[PDB]
Amino acid sequence: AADIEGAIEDYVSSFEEIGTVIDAGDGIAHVEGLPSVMTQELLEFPGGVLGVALNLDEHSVGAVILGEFEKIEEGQQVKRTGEVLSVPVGDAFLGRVVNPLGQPIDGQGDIAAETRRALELQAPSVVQRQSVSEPLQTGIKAIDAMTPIGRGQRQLIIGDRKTGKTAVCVDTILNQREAWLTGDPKQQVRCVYVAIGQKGTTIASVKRALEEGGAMEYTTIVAAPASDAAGFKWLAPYTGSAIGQHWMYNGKHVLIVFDDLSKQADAYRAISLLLRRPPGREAFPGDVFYLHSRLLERCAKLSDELGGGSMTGLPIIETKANDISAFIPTNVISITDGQCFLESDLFNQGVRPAINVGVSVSRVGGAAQIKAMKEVAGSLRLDLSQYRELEAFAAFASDLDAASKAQLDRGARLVELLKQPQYSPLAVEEQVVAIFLGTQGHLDSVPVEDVQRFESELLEHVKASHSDIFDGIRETKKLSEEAEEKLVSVINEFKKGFQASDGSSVV
Amino acid sequence: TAGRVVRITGPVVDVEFPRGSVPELFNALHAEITFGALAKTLTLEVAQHLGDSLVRCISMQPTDGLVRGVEVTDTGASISVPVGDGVKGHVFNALGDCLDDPGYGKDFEHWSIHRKPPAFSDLEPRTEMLETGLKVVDLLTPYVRGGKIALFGGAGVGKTVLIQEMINRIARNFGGTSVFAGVGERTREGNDLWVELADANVLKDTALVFGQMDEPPGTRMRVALSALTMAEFFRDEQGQDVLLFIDNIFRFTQAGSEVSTLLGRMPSAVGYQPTLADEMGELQERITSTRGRSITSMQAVYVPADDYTDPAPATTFAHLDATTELSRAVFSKGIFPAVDPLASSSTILDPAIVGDEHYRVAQEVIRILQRYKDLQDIIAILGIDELSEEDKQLVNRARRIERFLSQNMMAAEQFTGQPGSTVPLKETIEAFDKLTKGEFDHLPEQAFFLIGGLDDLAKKAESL
Amino acid sequence: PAIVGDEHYRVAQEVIRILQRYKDLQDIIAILGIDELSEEDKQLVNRARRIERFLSQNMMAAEQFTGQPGSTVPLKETIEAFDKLTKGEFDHLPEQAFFLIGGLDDLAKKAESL
Amino acid sequence: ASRRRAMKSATDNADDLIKALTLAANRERQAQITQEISEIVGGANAL
Ligand SMILES: Nc1ncnc2c1ncn2[C@@H]1O[C@H](COP(=O)(O)OP(=O)(O)OP(=O)(O)O)[C@@H](O)[C@H]1O
Ligand SMILES: Nc1ncnc2c1ncn2[C@@H]1O[C@H](COP(=O)(O)OP(=O)(O)OP(=O)(O)O)[C@@H](O)[C@H]1O
Ligand SMILES: [Mg+2]
Ligand SMILES: [Mg+2]
Repeated sequence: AADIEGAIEDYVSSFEEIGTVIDAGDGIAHVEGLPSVMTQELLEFPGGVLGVALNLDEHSVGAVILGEFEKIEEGQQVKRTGEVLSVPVGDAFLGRVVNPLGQPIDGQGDIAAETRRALELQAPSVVQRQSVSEPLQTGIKAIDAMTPIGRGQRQLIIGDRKTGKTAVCVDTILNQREAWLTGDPKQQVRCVYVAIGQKGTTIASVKRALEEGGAMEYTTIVAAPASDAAGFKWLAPYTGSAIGQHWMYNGKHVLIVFDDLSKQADAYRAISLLLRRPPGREAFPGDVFYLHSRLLERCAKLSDELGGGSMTGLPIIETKANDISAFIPTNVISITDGQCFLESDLFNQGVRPAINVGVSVSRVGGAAQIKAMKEVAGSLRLDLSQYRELEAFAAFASDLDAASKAQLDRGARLVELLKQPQYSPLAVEEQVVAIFLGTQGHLDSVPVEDVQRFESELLEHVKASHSDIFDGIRETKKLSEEAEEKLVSVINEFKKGFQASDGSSVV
Repeated sequence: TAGRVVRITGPVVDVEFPRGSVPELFNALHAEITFGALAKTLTLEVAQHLGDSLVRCISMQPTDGLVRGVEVTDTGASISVPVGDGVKGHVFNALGDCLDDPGYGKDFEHWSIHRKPPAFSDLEPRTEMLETGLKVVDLLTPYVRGGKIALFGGAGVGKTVLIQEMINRIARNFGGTSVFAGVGERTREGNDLWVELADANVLKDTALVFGQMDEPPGTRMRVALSALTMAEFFRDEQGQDVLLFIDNIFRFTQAGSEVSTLLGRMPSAVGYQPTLADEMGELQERITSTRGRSITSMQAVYVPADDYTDPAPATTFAHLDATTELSRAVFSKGIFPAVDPLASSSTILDPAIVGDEHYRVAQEVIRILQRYKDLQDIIAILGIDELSEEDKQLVNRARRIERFLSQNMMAAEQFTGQPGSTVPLKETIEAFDKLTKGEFDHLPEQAFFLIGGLDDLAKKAESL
Repeated sequence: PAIVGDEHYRVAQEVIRILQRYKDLQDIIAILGIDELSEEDKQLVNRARRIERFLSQNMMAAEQFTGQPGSTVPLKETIEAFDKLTKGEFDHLPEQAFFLIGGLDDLAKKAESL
Repeated sequence: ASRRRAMKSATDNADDLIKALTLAANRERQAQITQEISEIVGGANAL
């Protein structure tokens, strides 16, 4: 009997090695053999498709197939790749569209990846981080004024379908061109736009927008469109996070957009239900919060010991009928450092972007907002929070106090001021001046409907005539009293000659 | 002798030992991941005995790169954490390993993180109020010194801000020692708290333990016990008065649910582990204060999907002396600290403890707010105008009472820019007594937002 | 109508009509107010409340609930009582006159008591 | 005139309440369906 045990041990120790598929369906395969396979190892199947060995049972290895699981069939040989679940990473990924495994799908040549990076590395510890200190200028007046995003922050864009989320993220990516052109790694921002479950046409349009705006010199797209199985839609955000982390730990600043993490949650639900893991709330597994937090928590502002790099997360959550109290939205809110709730009701009324003030907040902002922008925008958020209550109150009150009417007329101009067109990010140099126009009442003399023009035509005018203001804002980062006096002088000078749509004199 | 890994299912590892050397429950086992990119000394904790010398264990570090067949050695003792005055002023992970300097604490006295709670003979109820300087808490949810306190809330209502606020109110001038347990919260907030306590000089008197989000469920559920071991050492051995903040205690049950689904245990009502009550009680029955040595505890509880009927909040309600239930509706009004005056409660709000002047005012305020909640339907459809005159006056002062419960918290300075204010309990009682009697029905309602006091209320009323 | 009669059926169906209408008016009454209703709906609401309270009865085996002894209302007396009620013959009596009262004679006694 | 304005406001508030309650009812309906499916498949997965 014990000699038996001993020779059994000989056999166990005896334990270039090939496994064989014994079961396959709907994206889950089981591979007998591969006694030395690591957990979450990347297994290779003959058709070129790859799987992730999640379960390592005593009899077989349960692998989630990433890609065409229809090519898998019983009896196929499965080969160890020898690499824990990992993606190639390097500077060659800039300007390239790659599926969640780093394989290019843009039709260009291969990618000269510097190395590989495991998708499941721990996020920076409590002692390896530092409070965010420099802003990530989104180029959106509403975000940069009321809910600023700092490098190293996780800001949650959240809203219903067709509510301006991808538009906000693409504007944020585009606005980084002025920083990229500087050539200074301490100011450059490299973007990674992980499209999870989006239509192929949407990703193509995003790439077109990034190319027209020059954003593909520094932006990488990790595309897992709706076509691809739940595997790619599941690990695409982690591929983007690995690509970004490689730059983050090299002392570079990164901006990772996840469009959308709701579609990754659905993909993980599919994978976990196909694995027969009992569902929890809303049919999700108990560890969906783990999925999203493990993900977003790696977006961090590293301490100066680790290079001082950063990775700014802009997850997008597609709520259903403004159900911000749903499971996945609440989870991601509990994970992130703020939320930009793009309301659909404002989105239909032409308020573009439809940022809902009050509910929208940047928890870590304020410390990551330039001095001039903080000075001008301090009153803006409170003013709009009041207005949007006064707007509803006025529609039914017979009459209002002159002060209340003044507040209403100021808010009706502030809202139009924050209204902004698509693919037209504004440098903070123009954002501070634009918010200065409205917050200080210079728009009071301008009719509401024309504010959008009066703003733009002024910004161009200064940019052509009084660029000293913008240069001062760039260099000093504060609207000094001298610059403020010059700016009000230019504002009055412009006003005289600014036409209105109705021809009225705005002076 | 050593065992052998047989099954790996996410953070759960089955290990087969020889015939008689099977380890005890909760024993700490060690395995090795040798893959170069992420090689590490994996720590496992025995959770079940499956027969045939197999034992199923919960991994503390993520189980990636682990290979079937790797030798597993059992330490023969449960997970141990350092204890002593030394742990104060340092940051530890769930396993007692220091972070701000990794060489720290491996020579201190080590305590097993698993223990039975104090005997029933040593327990006695705590009925001493803890003035926090907040009007809502000091009036309607008076906290208990040496008693368990909970801050319930969904995502974004202000639980963490309240925890650091009460660190400002209580810990910053506390005579004894403090402990903070980051369970499933942001590493960003952990770092922020670390720097804040360093700046306030409260760091030297507090031991921080972190099991933050990025860690697997094992550490995310054992970090609470790791911090509670240091708290219990400061309680039983040093005799110091202890504070124990835990943010967030729902993450402990969430990690419990994950490990339960991985261990093969059948799911409970809404997918939680069947032993939710058992594990939750084992944790929070060690946070109790004994007869001669107090351990004040303040636990942020996350309420998923804003559903207060979720089994985790439902179970953790029974283990509290004071509960402060933050609500989304109050938060949307901007009424911070965002407490629901009606859903919150305290076990010392009886007139034998807080006095009848306090109790009568608190009950009148609760009555006014309950009548307001009852009329909410007519308010929503028709408005205040169609109520009876009695109810109209009641609603007009109910709104003012509701707004006056808001306060410019110290921790709010980073958001609002305004400095924070502290209202003594006597002033709160007098102010709310005046409010319920109608002595302030003429001032505008906005004069009560984030005001924190009668004198400052008069100041703001003059301002408007 | 073929089995219980054509007067029984009419009375029962009118009672059901009145009660259904007063279950659709209850929400309006609770939020808007009884005055805001039409005159017909107001009078119907009065009839409906009286009918609900008259359908209650002091049952013999529930004297431990109410104290007072039980009562049996013959079918013919019931169908006439409810025919009178649906036609407003008792719209002047107070609601409490119809509560836990077994028949027309007891209804008169309780009305005189109140 | 005030009655017309107040009734328009009440109608709008009632419509908004209907929309919110319909969203809540749909969420509760989906939650009940999911809970029933969870119970049923938990019972199958035990048997
Ligand atoms: N600021 C804006 N100004 C004008 N049009 C805009 C703006 N933002 C978005 N749009 C337009 O609104 C429509 C939807 O915008 P967008 O793609 O940003 O929505 P979304 O919320 O990302 O939707 P989806 O569910 O498709 O991802 C498109 O026509 C887009 O051009
Ligand atoms: N008193 C306050 N004054 C101003 N802003 C506040 C206040 N309380 C909360 N906030 C805003 O709401 C956010 C809530 O933060 P907090 O982390 O405390 O909330 P929580 O959702 O309950 O916690 P968590 O996400 O950690 O579980 C604050 O960061 C700030 O943005
Ligand atoms: Mg989109
Ligand atoms: Mg928190």
